[PDB]
Amino acid sequence: PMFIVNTNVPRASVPDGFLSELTQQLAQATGKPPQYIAVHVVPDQLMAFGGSSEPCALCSLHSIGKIGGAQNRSYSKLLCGLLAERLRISPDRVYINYYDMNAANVGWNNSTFA
Amino acid sequence: PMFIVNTNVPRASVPDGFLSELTQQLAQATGKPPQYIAVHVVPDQLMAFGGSSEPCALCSLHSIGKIGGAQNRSYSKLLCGLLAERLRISPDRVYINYYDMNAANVGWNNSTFA
Amino acid sequence: PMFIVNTNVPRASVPDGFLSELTQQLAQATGKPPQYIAVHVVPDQLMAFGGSSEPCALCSLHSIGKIGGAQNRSYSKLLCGLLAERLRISPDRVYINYYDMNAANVGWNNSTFA
Ligand SMILES: *C(=S)NCCc1ccc(O)cc1
Ligand SMILES: *C(=S)NCCc1ccc(O)cc1
Ligand SMILES: *C(=S)NCCc1ccc(O)cc1
Ligand SMILES: [Cl-]
Ligand SMILES: [Cl-]
Repeated sequence: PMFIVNTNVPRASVPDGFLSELTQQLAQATGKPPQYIAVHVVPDQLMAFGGSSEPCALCSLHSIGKIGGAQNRSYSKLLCGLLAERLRISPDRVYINYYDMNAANVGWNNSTFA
Repeated sequence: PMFIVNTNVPRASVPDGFLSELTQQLAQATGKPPQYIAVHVVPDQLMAFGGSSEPCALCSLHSIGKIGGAQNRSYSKLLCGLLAERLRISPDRVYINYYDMNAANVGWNNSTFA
Repeated sequence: PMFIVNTNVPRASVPDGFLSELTQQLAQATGKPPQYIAVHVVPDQLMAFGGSSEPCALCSLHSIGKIGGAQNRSYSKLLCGLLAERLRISPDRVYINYYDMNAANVGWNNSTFA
């Protein structure tokens, strides 16, 4: 998978080790090798959630497979947990968009995964 | 819905109250409660539209339902109108990508909307 | 099409002509006039790829048509080639997500392409 977080929380509030923690937690949650996992954190963003500029986050998880009703609930618990714990963002001010990608629609190293 | 706009217009050109207006107008357009609407504005971007660096924007609207032929035309008129009037971006230099999300693929508050 | 690249490469390492080069090369690759094509480059990002913070890129290509198994394999070579030469990114540290958009879900100039 690849995971992206966009947040209005300032850069300094992102803990050293946060990217590594996301990488390892996603490897465990998906059973994928950490070697292929990509993570991306974007702080200091100009955002509102419900018209409020309190801490919030907009996220996405793209994966080839391993996306579904029950799996997505488990990811959401895991990822909101991390965002609460590490960035002090309330879970009800987080959206996570899940994308089940066709392998032919993911390019890597001069080809696709198909 | 969640609405993201990326633009090369500088931050100083984003008027006070713009995120509030987007929230309010998207609530009216979709009939959804403003309390659930998220908005994200990213100025000062390195962008080109048709090989020109004149003011432009690339946007996305994700919604669970409320996405379709006529609805999307109505959203485009609204949102291009706002980008023109408030950010001084010509409508012919705006793209907006619309996404109809399955509730099972949207995480929020430690769970998903499924 | 529209092309977005997010990268941890610093802004000063992004050549001034990169957006125009991408525009022109994509126009040739897709058979579309360059005036239609939009490009967005986001440097200085906090990213990890396989647990490493060496230069990397996460990209997307959206297009109305011109997306499919063979076409995507070809785009991947084109884009890995440009990112490798101009941004000095190893091609095995690039992901490109491909999206085939419905014309009714792409807004432009107060309307949609449908
Ligand atoms: C997890 S193993 N990610 C690496 C493969 C991948 C899957 C989905 C997308 O969009 C990019 C890369
Ligand atoms: C508008 S009411 N948004 C809240 C629900 C939602 C819909 C779609 C996505 O991607 C996130 C959240
Ligand atoms: C290439 S000709 N792009 C212009 C039309 C377009 C296609 C797809 C998306 O997402 C935006 C614009
Ligand atoms: Cl699976
Ligand atoms: Cl086609």
